[PDB]
Amino acid sequence: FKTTPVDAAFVEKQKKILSLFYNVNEISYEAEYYKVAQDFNIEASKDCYTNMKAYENFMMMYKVGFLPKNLEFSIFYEKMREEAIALFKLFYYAKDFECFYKTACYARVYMNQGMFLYAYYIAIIQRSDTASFVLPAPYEAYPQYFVNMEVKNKMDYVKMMDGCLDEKICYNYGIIKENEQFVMYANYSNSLTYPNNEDRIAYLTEDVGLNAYYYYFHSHLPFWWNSGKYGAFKERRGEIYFFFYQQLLARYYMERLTNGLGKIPEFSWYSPLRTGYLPPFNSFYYPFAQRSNDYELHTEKNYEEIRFLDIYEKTFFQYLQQGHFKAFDKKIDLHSSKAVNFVGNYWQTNADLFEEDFLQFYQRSYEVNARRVLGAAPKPFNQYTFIPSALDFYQTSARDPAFYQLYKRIVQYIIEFKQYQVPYTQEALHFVGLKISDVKVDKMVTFFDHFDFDAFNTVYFSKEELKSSPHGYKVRQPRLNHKPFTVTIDIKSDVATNAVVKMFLGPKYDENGFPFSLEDNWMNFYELDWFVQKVNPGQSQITRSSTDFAFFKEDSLPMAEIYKLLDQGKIPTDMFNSSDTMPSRLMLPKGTYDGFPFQLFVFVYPYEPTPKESEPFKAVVPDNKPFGYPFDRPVLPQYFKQPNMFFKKVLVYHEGELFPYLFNIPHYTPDKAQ
Amino acid sequence: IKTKNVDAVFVEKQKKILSFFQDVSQLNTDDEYYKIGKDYDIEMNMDNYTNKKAVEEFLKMYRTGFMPKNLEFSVFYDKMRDEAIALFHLFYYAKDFETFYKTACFARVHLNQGQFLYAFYIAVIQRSDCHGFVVPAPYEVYPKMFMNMEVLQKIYVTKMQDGLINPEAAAKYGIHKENDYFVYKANYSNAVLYNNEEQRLTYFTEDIGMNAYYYYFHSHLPFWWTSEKYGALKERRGEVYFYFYQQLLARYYFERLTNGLGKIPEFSWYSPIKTGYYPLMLTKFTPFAQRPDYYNLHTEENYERVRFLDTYEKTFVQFLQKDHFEAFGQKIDFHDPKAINFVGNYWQDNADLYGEEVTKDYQRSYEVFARRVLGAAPMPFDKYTFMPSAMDFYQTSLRDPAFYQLYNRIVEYIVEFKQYLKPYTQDKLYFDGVKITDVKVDKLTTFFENFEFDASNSVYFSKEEIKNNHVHDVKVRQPRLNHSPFNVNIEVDSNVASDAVVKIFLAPKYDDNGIPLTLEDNWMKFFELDWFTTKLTAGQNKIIRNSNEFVIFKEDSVPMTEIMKMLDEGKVPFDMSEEFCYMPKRLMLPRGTEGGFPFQLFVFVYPFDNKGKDLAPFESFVLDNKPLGFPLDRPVVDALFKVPNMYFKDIFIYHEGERFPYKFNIP
Ligand SMILES: *[C@@H]1O[C@H](CO)[C@@H](O[C@@H]2O[C@H](CO)[C@@H](O[C@@H]3O[C@H](CO[C@H]4O[C@H](CO)[C@@H](O)[C@H](O)[C@@H]4O)[C@@H](O)[C@H](O[C@H]4O[C@H](CO)[C@@H](O)[C@H](O)[C@@H]4O)[C@@H]3O)[C@H](O)[C@H]2NC(C)=O)[C@H](O)[C@H]1NC(C)=O
Ligand SMILES: *[C@@H]1O[C@H](CO)[C@@H](O[C@@H]2O[C@H](CO)[C@@H](O[C@@H]3O[C@H](CO[C@H]4O[C@H](CO)[C@@H](O)[C@H](O)[C@@H]4O)[C@@H](O)[C@H](O[C@H]4O[C@H](CO)[C@@H](O)[C@H](O)[C@@H]4O)[C@@H]3O)[C@H](O)[C@H]2NC(C)=O)[C@H](O)[C@H]1NC(C)=O
Ligand code: NA
Ligand code: NA
Ligand code: NA
Repeated sequence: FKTTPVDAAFVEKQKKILSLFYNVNEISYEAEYYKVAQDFNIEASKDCYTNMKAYENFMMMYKVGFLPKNLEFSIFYEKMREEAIALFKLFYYAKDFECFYKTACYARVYMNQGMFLYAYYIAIIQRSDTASFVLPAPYEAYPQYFVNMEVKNKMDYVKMMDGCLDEKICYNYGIIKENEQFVMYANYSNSLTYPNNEDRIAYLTEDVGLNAYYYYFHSHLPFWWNSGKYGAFKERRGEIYFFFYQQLLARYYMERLTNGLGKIPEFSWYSPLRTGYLPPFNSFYYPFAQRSNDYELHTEKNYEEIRFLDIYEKTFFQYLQQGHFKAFDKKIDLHSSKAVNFVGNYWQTNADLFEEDFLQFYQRSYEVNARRVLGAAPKPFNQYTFIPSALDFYQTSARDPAFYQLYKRIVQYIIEFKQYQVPYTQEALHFVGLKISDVKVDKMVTFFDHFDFDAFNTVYFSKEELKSSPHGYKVRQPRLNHKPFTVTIDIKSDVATNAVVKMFLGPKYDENGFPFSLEDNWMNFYELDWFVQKVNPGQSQITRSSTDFAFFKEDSLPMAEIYKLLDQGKIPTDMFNSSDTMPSRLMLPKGTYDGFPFQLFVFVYPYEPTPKESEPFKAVVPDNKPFGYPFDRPVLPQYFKQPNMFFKKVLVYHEGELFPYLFNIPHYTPDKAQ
Repeated sequence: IKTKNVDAVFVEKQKKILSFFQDVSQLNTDDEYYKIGKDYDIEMNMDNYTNKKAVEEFLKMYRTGFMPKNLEFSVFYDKMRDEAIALFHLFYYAKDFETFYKTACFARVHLNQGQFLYAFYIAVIQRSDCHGFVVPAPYEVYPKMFMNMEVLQKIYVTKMQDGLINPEAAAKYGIHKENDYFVYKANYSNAVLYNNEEQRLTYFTEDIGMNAYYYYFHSHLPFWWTSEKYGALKERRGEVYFYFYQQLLARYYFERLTNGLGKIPEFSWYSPIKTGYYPLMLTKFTPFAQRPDYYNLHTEENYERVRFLDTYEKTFVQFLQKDHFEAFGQKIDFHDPKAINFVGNYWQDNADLYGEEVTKDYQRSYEVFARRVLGAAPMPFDKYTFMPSAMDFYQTSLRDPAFYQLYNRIVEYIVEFKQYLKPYTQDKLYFDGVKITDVKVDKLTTFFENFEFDASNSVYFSKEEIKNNHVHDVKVRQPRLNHSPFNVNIEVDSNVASDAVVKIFLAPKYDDNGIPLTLEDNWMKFFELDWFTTKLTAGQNKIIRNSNEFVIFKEDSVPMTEIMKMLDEGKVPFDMSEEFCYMPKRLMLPRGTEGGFPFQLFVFVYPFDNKGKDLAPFESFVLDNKPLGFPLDRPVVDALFKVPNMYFKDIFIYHEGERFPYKFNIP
């Protein structure tokens, strides 16, 4: 519930930014943004931009025309990408906030909804003056991607009937009036959307924050954008790539573990993919593409793409087999520091992997092609109209099990390369004159909580209604969550030093009930937190609350609540400092009444600062150390018995109901955690 | 246009009927049906039903619980089906109109609307007091199943917005307000998706008439109900089955030809199936299931289903291996053409296959499970919760290439039986001293024309809007195929005054390589257009027959509002009152080409049983007991067949105007 103060100039500018997220699916002919848009003469505005070549480029594509309103926009299709990147460059190179805003009002009014939102979200995140301003949560901007079609439909019907037929009847269908607004209860999906064991974890993969999280990841550093803005970070880009996915997959594999699901399965482009998924969405023209269980990847429609994909991976194998090779106009050694970066950019086909300021249409991307084949859609009708899968959007990608299958496949390939890195030696890890004597944690408890957000942006309003910037329509759904807990660390030091304290969470046992060995477990640990303590000689005890963990955040406030906070000169400080991290809700994987066993790994090493990175991301240790150190590479497990290391077995309990559905039953009062 | 007159008593009853097809998704609590419905007690009225056993069974089943109001009813699933059938029994065994009506009022009020409408539509058709009555075309009753989701969504958008926000902008999307209707132009699925060559045929396979047609076919004669009611017809049931598909399939094949698409594809349950279907339709819960190209039928989920299906076929193969056998308590001999009955009933697995009034769950349907596996949906969640596919409904079945591929398979097996039958001989077919000396046909020309249908039943209204009888009416318009009327002039030399039957068939000229088509192996590609009778005088005669008079087809259904107007004028539509279960007239010809696609017409004149008396159409067919499709109901031998009372005219189907339906829908 934490805030940050803000003056009137901010408030007024902020409000201007947010005003464009109102009733995104329509136009209020009475809005201020509409007057600005009408007043804006795009052909006479060359002087609004600091880059005339970008403006000229836009005006050219614009003279021929863009993606029409009402078609689905996706970053994964070439022409739409060029157009969206072009729009973004105008947003970005606008000289001023006033020029930025006029341009944004223009695009808001005259361009495809999805395109505009896409570029506007990114621009705000990216523009120097505009960063430090808050954005509505991805699910409040794009409800259509965060709301399964049962509810979305009920919403259509409720709006068409301007309320309920008879209030008791739609109490039974989970629809409520609460404070002049509607609330629809929403369950997670059937086996008619997840038609296999994967359904056990719908509550994770359909989770709105998880999905938001991935969308924020993309938006902070789009594959198509070079690193110029982040200077010295350019060097660490590929390294992020690995860390982001490795880390995400670890979090995901933990959920599997507590639902008895075991290892994410391998697959092949020459065989059928066992595990299907039926996205519960529809676009303007099309229901989303369904991928049934045992879907044949290898058919006529996909042959040429499979040829592409196969060689793409096999050339990585050739790079591993040589060790030094000239590739992409560089001479690159895989014992080199620069290697980690290369690898990452190679798999993502970055703008950085090439010359490029902005990615050339013609540089074929393994991720792009992978998502087309796994999405299982029919081939696009023309280049403005394609049949959407979940893999077509960062908002929806984490929903399809095939997503984790793809990125696990990538991560394994990079781990294959990671054999070329030099495993940390003993004195390397050994912190001289520093020992952790004990670690102690509070009770770790997961549980479920209803959570609300306003889905009004996917609901339609009348000419009259739009004047009021109407937003009646809320989705209440049980989401994972845990109680706050503290870790206390007992330390003995010879000397006063400065130390970094990192603590990770990972698995304890196989699916066979065997202890994981570190040589096989290191990729399965995810970072919870890091910080810097001045450490005194003698015995000390460091306490750390789950509330202060570096890698997690509070939920976003609805746009309504943001405005209510501006009215009293404030902003939600997590939405401010760190919108791009995992929600704290999802910090722990769902536990059991037993207590599910995991290891908390605590690690203390010497703090040796470097000049602050200017960061596209999660502020990471002001260190020359890698991301996710010391788990950034294969280990020699002997070297992990150091006195400044501590593995502590920890059990995650659960409380109240065991399944989200038990919360959305009309007339049943659930067991709520206390 | 073609009407009929009706007393004020019929009028009150007809309007009572139609009130159940008016706002189907919602309940008007002020309305008369609701007051009646809510408190009506079936138990207290037990003695007002012919069949106590039926009503008891209903009350039992109903107190147990029916399907819920929000789900999607399909007849192809056991429990839902049984509920439906029980409800139907209730409607059917009602003593009189009044009780039937009170029974509907109840069901509308208390039950799933899909279930109710399925039940009611059939009851209206099947009740004897209700013969002469009229049901609205299925596309008005279930409009959501006769349009792609693009359009449906546009409808919902416009309603949420309480109108058009920027008329000019909306016009770009084929939406405009016209008086007090909102009008949506609707494109066929291939305007937005061409996944395989089958999309070439969408204007046929999606045509709201063709689909409605199949829906009527089922409603008139459901697989689960006995043909008892129809007396003598019962012994012909199988015959009607084969005929219906063999005809439909022939008509379909014609469409195939004129789009350069050839013979209907064969599949194997042990193999993937090459032809996918991507339904662009949905339900309040879920989208219809998609079948990708090269969808593998043989996966874990289907292993048992395939076993059953494979066996069902192998079983018939065994029947073919004996010629005479005992099955289902009958003794069958395949040399006997009347065995067609058994054969048709075997494949449909209908009530008349056993001696029963309704089918039972343990009497497992080949067609049900074929549909289920071809449909590619994942396994249903529970009994009321499944992912619909186009083959879960008769309204939608024609939309899927797989439908034709299935019934093709079945029909073929049935002709494997037809090979047992002795070919009609020279002297069975001769009409002594009569000769068709010439056939001349007018211009055969197809075209498209915009058609509108009232799609209002798809719109949800407000408490306040319902009592205000506020109007938000919705029309969907799309180009539908039609053709110009034409005459067939037949010149015949009768030696002597005789009464004759004339029959007219349409057939292909060549296959898709230009091999001319021989009766020996193409007899089942003959599509019957007309059956009529004529006095034939001595010397030279000439019959002139107009395509409007062709007996096998019907005019378009009139909309409910138009029917509603006619009732105030003691009028009712003729075609809808009697002739509803026939193919719509506009579709009789396949889409021709601008330069004249070649078919041929087969005219056949044969001796009619005098009657010694004057003649009326319906019983005139039953007086001569020629098998359906005579003389092309069994294999022909060309040389043994041709005769002077036969004639084959090469003909050409032209198309005029705009060739592609999307060009009508252009902004
Ligand atoms: C049924 O299905 C059909 C076929 O898919 C649809 O027909 C398409 O309709 C769309 C309009 O919705 C057409 O696209 C638009 O039409 C114009 C095309 O002009 C032609 O001729 C000019 C020369 O005058 C050529 O330059 C050009 O190559 C075209 O061949 C354009 O005027 C439109 O531009 C407008 O919108 C764009 C964005 O789309 C803006 O950037 C512009 O400022 C301008 O406002 C647009 O390109 C399309 O041509 C039709 N397809 C075909 C094959 O004819 C129907 O819409 C559909 N019906 C329904 C109810 O859905
Ligand atoms: C999220 O998903 C969950 C899990 O599926 C849904 O929970 C189901 O919700 C429905 C309510 O929508 C429940 O159905 C109801 O069951 C009640 C309990 O009944 C017991 O006792 C009755 C006799 O009273 C027995 O017949 C029965 O066997 C049980 O022993 C009933 O009291 C309810 O009565 C209703 O019945 C008829 C419909 O047949 C109505 O017309 C009546 O008016 C009356 O409302 C009702 O049938 C079901 O139990 C829940 N499932 C589970 C597994 O717990 C949530 O609804 C869903 N939430 C959302 C928002 O989708
Ligand atoms: Na596509
Ligand atoms: Na997976
Ligand atoms: Na077939």
